[PDB]
Amino acid sequence: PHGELQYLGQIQHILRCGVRKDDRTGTGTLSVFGMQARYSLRDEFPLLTTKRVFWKGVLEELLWFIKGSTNAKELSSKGVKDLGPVYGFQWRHFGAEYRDMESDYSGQGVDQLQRVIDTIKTNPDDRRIIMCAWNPRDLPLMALPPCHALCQFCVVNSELSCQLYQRSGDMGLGVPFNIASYALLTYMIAHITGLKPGDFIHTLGDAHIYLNHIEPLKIQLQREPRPFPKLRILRKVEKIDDFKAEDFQIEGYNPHPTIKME
Amino acid sequence: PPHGELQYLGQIQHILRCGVRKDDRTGTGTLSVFGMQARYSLRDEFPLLTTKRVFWKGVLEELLWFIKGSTNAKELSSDLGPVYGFQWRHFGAEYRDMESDYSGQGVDQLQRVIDTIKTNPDDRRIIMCAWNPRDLPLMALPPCHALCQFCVVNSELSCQLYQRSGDMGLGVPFNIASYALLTYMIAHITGLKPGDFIHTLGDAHIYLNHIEPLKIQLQREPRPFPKLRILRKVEKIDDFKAEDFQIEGYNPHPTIKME
Ligand SMILES: [Cl-]
Ligand SMILES: [Cl-]
Ligand SMILES: [Cl-]
Repeated sequence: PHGELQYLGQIQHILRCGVRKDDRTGTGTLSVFGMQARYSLRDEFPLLTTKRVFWKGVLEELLWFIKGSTNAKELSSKGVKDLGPVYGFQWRHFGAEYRDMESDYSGQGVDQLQRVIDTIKTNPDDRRIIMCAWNPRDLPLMALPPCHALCQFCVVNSELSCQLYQRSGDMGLGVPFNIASYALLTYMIAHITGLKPGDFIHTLGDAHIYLNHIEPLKIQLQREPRPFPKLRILRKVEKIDDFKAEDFQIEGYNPHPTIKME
Repeated sequence: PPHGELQYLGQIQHILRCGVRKDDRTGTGTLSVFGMQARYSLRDEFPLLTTKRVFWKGVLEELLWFIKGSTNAKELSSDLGPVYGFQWRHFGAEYRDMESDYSGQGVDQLQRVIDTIKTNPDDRRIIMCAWNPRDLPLMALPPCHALCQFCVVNSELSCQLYQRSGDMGLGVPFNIASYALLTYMIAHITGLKPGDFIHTLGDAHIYLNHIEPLKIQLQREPRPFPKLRILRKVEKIDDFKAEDFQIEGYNPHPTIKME
């Protein structure tokens, strides 16, 4: 049974049973609380096929996260179209006093990403191989604000798995993109630690669909998934920071047409 | 609808069939899988498991002890350092002695969850976290052991517990009851009806010496879940006492000893 069927099943469930609800913008959503799906990474890559997912943006934004940048210019000029302490800065300089987008951060804060990599290497049985990220807007809001998302990695025999917990997920636009991003991150980490990719498990608290996305998703629901493509890494790479876009090749990606979602 | 306990029994079976033999922090083996989730309705029933007798008195008593923020082993019987309770009520405050005065120190995560449900029922950040105390001196900014996310839908309150690892034999049935209980308490305080308790795990493991007891537990048919009654209108989370709670129609199979 095709992994994408979980995603399509979840969309349908929210359309049928979702509760109408308002969020921080004046846009309506349908909402359900608590979801989980498991995508195999073993000889395949969960880049969704019921619509064309913008792979180049996934790869480029992730590399941008990884180099710890807080500058929109470094991502725009790659063709994906000062951001403050965004996810990337938190991954590489967790808990450091944020200055400018070109200040010197070398070895300040906790490098959560290198720490995940080091722990996989020093204790593959460790149940604490965890990275967290905060929505930057929460940071001045209150003392000790809760994280927006966390990733827990797990080594089982020679396979590396990842579970992403997000306190809320945009099922229409954000989720397919994130399935791809964190599956890619798992491939990168597995590669660097000499492990094979296992599963990506995606878990949500608030799983919502925007009202203006209902019609496109209803049509997406009538399309049959095609076998997932493969991700090939073209070069032995030894450090997370050494990966570049050209090291990656998606092979056999055969998707249905792009669906625009506002 | 199918019985909620069948999720737990299915998960036990799955770990026995497909789980990987591993080793945890101690010299005891486990069978283990990564990533699990179950959803237990709290609507006119309470998910206290029936395929074995769960020690309800200990669930209730330990939870009240967590809630009053105590770090004293004696107060529960019948100094642990900054255990789960202290973190719930005094998050981030420098822990010292157990008889020390912790008033207005740290963040009261529990009261904050209660206040947020009251000030913004749509908020997606109604979250509290707890750390294994042993991790605290191990490294800088260690990750949490567990998190609870609460969610108001119309007038129902739901809770999702994420634990980075769970003992499926001993710890899970007990935690299902504790966090379902906590949701009932918070729902009561905030004028809401309990909704769902969602239990999500990273490492879900069974200790090797529990395999035989669980295999036997797997042969037992769940009986309908009991109800939980709260016996008086209670105003604040700190005012609940053991005698305010009454489990009704608990009809379980016999105690299974595990350890
Ligand atoms: Cl996309
Ligand atoms: Cl028990
Ligand atoms: Cl546990």
